[PDB]
Amino acid sequence: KSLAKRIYEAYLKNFNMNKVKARVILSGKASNNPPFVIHDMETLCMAEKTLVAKLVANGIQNKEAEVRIFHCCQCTSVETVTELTEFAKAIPGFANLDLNDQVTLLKYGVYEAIFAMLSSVMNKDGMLVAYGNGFITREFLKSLRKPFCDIMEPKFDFAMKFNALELDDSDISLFVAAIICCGDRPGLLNVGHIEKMQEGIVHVLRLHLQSNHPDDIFLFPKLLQKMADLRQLVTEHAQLVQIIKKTESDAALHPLLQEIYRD
Ligand SMILES: Cc1cccc(Nc2cc(Cl)nc(SCC(=O)O)n2)c1C
Ligand SMILES: Cc1cccc(Nc2cc(Cl)nc(SCC(=O)O)n2)c1C
Repeated sequence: KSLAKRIYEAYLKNFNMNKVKARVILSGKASNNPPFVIHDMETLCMAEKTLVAKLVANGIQNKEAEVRIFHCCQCTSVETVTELTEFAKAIPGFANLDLNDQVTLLKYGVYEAIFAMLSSVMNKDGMLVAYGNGFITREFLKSLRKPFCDIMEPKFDFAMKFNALELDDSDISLFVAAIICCGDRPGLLNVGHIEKMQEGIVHVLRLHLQSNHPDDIFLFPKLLQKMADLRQLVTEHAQLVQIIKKTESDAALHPLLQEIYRD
């Protein structure tokens, strides 16, 4: 409970979007600057005009939507990986890890953490983008050509099963820290120091859930399973991005993300 509060602090401090902010928009007004809704190329075109005006002047609307939606995804992945880094530095004992240990835990935990947190900004109909000023629909996303249609569906699939657990952000902050401090990660130099960390977070997490959701007895074991799915989800996800990199003409990877995929 003592450790929990600081992780819940670091969580709120370091992420521009959270479940409360996201439901505020997904649930309704949001009376000022309401999300643009994106269901087709026309509204996609409308949103770019408003939001990324510099790009539109640069001629991006000549490119197919599959590629602009994909480059939009990378930019957000890059925003979040930066936020995930600053968040980890605020988890106790993380800064004290050897720097190669710090670099390693983040290489493997971020896409798992990204996908878990993505669930907070989704409902069955769609997901928020552009810092809450855009809402792109799941169906427009399925409308897109292969392999581009295949990226978001597995994550929408998880989000509904995940959002159904009805976690609050205090839950999610401990959950995201635990993903990060996994000691099973390859290439670690000081595994005991790190396993020692995971042992701590998971205790407070087991304890917070017990208090936060006294009614849901099976919630904790259910969450541990959620961690395994994300690894597979991330593994399958990686397989898809490799297919796109070798295959699609304008699917350039961002350099930061390219560092993530080296192993
Ligand atoms: C969902 C959404 C909201 C706002 C703008 C856009 N269009 C974008 C966004 C980004 Cl980050 N990049 C592009 S094209 C980039 C390039 O020429 O490499 N197009 C999109 C796809
Ligand atoms: C918070 C948020 C909302 C929407 C999209 C994303 N980034 C994603 C999500 C998914 Cl399922 N796929 C991609 S493709 C490029 C990449 O490998 O980061 N990018 C993120 C990080």
